[PDB]
Amino acid sequence: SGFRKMAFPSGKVEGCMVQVTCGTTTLNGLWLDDVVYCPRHVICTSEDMLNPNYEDLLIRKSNHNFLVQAGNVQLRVIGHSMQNCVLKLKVDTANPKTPKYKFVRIQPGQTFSVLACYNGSPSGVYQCAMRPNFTIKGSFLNGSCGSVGFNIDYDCVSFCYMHHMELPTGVHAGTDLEGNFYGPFVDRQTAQAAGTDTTITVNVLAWLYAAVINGDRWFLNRFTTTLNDFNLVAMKYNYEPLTQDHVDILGPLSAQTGIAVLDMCASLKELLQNGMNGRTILGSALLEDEFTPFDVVRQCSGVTFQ
Amino acid sequence: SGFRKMAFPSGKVEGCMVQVTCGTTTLNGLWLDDVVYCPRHVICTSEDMLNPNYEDLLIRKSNHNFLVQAGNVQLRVIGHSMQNCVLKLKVDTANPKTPKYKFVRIQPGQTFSVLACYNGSPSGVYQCAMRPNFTIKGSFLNGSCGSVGFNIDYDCVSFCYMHHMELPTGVHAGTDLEGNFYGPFVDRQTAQAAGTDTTITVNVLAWLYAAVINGDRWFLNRFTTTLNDFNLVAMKYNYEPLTQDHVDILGPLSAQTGIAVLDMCASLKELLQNGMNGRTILGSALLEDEFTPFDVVRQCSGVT
Ligand SMILES: *c1c(-c2oc3cc(OC)cc(O)c3c(=O)c2O)cc(O)c(O)c1O
Ligand SMILES: *c1c(-c2oc3cc(OC)cc(O)c3c(=O)c2O)cc(O)c(O)c1O
Repeated sequence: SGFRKMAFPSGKVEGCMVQVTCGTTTLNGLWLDDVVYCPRHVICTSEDMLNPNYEDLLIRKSNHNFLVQAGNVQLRVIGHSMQNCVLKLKVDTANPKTPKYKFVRIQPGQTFSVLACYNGSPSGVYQCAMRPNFTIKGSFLNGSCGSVGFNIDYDCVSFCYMHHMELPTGVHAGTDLEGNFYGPFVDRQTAQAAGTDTTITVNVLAWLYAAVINGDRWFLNRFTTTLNDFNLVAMKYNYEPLTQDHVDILGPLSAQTGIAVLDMCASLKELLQNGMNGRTILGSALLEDEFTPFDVVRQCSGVTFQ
Repeated sequence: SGFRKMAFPSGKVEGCMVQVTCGTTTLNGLWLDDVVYCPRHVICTSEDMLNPNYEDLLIRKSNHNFLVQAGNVQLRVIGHSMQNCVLKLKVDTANPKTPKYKFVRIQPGQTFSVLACYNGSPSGVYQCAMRPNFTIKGSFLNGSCGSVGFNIDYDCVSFCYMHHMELPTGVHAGTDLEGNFYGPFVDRQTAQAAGTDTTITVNVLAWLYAAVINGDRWFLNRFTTTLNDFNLVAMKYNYEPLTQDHVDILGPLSAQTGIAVLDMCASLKELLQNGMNGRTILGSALLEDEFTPFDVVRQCSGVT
């Protein structure tokens, strides 16, 4: 038994990571078919950080100003263009390791794996959630910009995130693979409020179901509640409101454990109002919100990939 | 910045995972050069589980009793032998995806990544520590037997663990890649005690340094302690005793942060005696012991 915050196997994404240099800036790019994707701030200099005019900066660049290196191989750049906040470099060779892939824009509270890379070289992989305020609590040292987040379905990689920046608060912000930021953020070095973060309620509930499946039961209380009553408590404790859609995706776990969703909500309500009293759940003293209901079902089912 | 429990990128190991079937038992194997490694209990039947005589059971098997599938393609087994608790199936094809590799036996408290596989296919990857009692806290679904644990040094994979069994407590036990179990365990379906686990003190200290590097400094004090005095407290809270070797390996973190090792020990001593009183460290309400000093340095310096 047990429960780990597992990441997706990263091999299919490892084969897509390249290094992109423009001027004196070097970061990570994603090479799929004959296109390399990377953050457009690769064209900034240290003098351009506070408010770059990306259109004017890019007009100064030609194809030969972009150095793209895949391992030891130098790729020939035959076109460049900007799509929102992502630079797209057309190269003259398709990546022979291109997996089946999609570009997806995920919802706040959904999870994905990040392949943290530095200067084109994979460093580590970890699983995380897109916070309700559209930030990531990652591990991104300088040189990790352009690292990507993804999910896998059997043999198809769904890319959902590209890392662009660390905010002054220490949290991380990025885009989908069409270059549109998650959240209100812009790619310039300024103070930017992320606004109130909240706890992903449906994920906490899923993790409580995981705990029951692993043999925990001390927090199962004698109460039930209603959706409206629970959401009164959720808002008081900066938890995301629960919808019937959330209740529906919790259905499989409720069926397996025999614990009606609103009963588990009542037990979560008691934990929020009474605290943990020094007790742990799945070894944790805080409530965990980086497992989606699907994540729990996958691990409990031993779902595998190519 | 930020600090995550990162696993190694799994691609080099993914290319080595195969499916091994003997009779009606199917589990994971590791294909390196022209050898496939898997737990020898693949040759057990349901009536063999309580006390298998593996030498007798293997004698009844020939090469054609082993079905190895790599992707959609059957590999021809041309030889078989038992090394301690691992079965080595010689195949007629060298794995073309064999990475540079070594087999290593790790120490209790060291960390590695596990590629959790079922029936030859990966489910996910996670970072873990070998507990001081030589067990592993793994993923949920039983039957990932033959999945491996590893570290990567640039392009070279150091395999250190093969999963063999879940103990009745649910924790995982396994071998090195020469088939020697970590801990006292045997590959039989019997009640087996793992004995007292302890917290990996040198790892907690490393993680406290990681917290200071990331801006959490509230637990620092200017109290002095000695190794002997610290260990008096650590033993009371079921922490592993700290040795001079442990102090020595924390040196690089002391050197980059400006916090002496014994100063961090005095900070941990106060944390154990006083508790955290509702405060968190790196977002955690409990002290984390699954980062080695080397792990912290790697992550904080961006090794790839
Ligand atoms: C990552 C970065 C990198 O670049 C930026 C650019 C910004 O505005 C143009 C803002 C911002 O917050 C930011 C970062 O946080 C950040 O990490 C820069 C360089 O040179 C490299 O190599 C990265 O990997
Ligand atoms: C994993 C196992 C598997 O096998 C064993 C065998 C044991 O003694 C012979 C003991 C033991 O505790 C044990 C396990 O916990 C365990 O998971 C069996 C099968 O069939 C498959 O497919 C595995 O992956």
